[PDB]
Amino acid sequence: FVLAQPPSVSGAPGQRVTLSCTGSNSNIGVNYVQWYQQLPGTAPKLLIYENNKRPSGVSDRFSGSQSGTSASLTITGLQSEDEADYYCQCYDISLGAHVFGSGTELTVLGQPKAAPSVTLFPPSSEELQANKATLVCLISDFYPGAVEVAWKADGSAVNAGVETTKPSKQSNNKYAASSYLSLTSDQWKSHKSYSCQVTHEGSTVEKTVAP
Amino acid sequence: AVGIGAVF
Amino acid sequence: VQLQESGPGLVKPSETLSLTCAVTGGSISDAYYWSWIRQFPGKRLEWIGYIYGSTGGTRYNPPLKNRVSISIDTSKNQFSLKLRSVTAADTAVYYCVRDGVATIETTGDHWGQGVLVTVSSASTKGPSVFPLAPSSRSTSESTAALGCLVKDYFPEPVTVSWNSGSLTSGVHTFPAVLQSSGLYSLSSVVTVPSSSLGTQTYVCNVNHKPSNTKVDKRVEI
Repeated sequence: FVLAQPPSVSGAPGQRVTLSCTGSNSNIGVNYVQWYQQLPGTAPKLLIYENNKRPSGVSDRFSGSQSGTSASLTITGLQSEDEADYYCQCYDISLGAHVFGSGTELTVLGQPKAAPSVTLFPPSSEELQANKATLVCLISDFYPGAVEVAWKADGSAVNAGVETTKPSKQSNNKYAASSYLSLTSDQWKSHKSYSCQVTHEGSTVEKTVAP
Repeated sequence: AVGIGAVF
Repeated sequence: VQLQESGPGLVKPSETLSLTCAVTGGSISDAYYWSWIRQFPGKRLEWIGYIYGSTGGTRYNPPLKNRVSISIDTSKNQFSLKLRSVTAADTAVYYCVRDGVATIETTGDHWGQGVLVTVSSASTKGPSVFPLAPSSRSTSESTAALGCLVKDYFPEPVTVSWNSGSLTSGVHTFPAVLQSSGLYSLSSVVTVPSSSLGTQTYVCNVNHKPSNTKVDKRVEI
């Protein structure tokens, strides 16, 4: 990384925040700086070009500036829908290449706590015909991004056969995760009920399904 | 450049 | 106006990554710079190189110059990337991009959607697709969730639509899980009015391009 950026910067809503980009005399000092925003699942989007120009359709709360070997992205009236990754980009004469900064992750503070919404599916009949059974536990719309998933069969814990994703950010800045319990047909038929338990900020939501 | 293009 | 990379896929180590970007809404021969840019897992962005539409002149990221070639095909209005002697280090999402029009009300540059290329000795495997129909007690509520389970595929990615793309609201496709077997699974779910389960047909459209396979699954009662 020839352009160094703070890995994380946070602001309160309505406030003003500045994302920094530190370079050298072989890049930012001499060549134009561009700023890209990347929302989850999407390609980078040009927010600023040529140090300080803004394309049509980028909100005027965004503005760019450059001086010496340093450049800055400035966001006024900070909103939750500004949470994204932000990269600066410039050309480096000594490397002879267009290069990207290391990236700054922007979080908007003071977002309200939200409990996870939980759906549990039993195995399909046709997966059971192949003598297997996957229970699927879908978890969405929680904040902040930490959750713990535990499975039970009747009363007792299940300690094998579970695969659970890390939480990942949604478009609305809340988080999603999912968890899979893989059984055989006979295991599924053997117990009376199965449960997916999701713990989030000290409380749990549990869903149950039965053969 | 409007993006990544001519160096200058 | 619009750029579309070719299909995602697996490349064996030491072999040659080969991509194309189809352009529509403008000429590949216009005075613009057509770039390949990749993003690795871990989110680092790297510029690979570009070709100028008007002349066919190229510039490449110097560490890559011995491995990479960028070319233009006028008959198909497209440009292409070849990166040879590829290794697991080259696993990344590859974007084709064009710089923007230089007028004050420009929209900016234009990026493709990105295509995941994964370099691995492992073998491609298409998914099984199973219907997720709601348990009895959920159909009792006012809304019900129904979905599709896409199990045991490699490599990423798979896409899901609902009713050929004519069902948008209530749709949530979850990021895949990477299982201990080394294979992926993901699930897509849509929430719908419980009254409609008799009237309406619900079909999920799973596309796993790396194995050239597409499944349209009816979710039954």
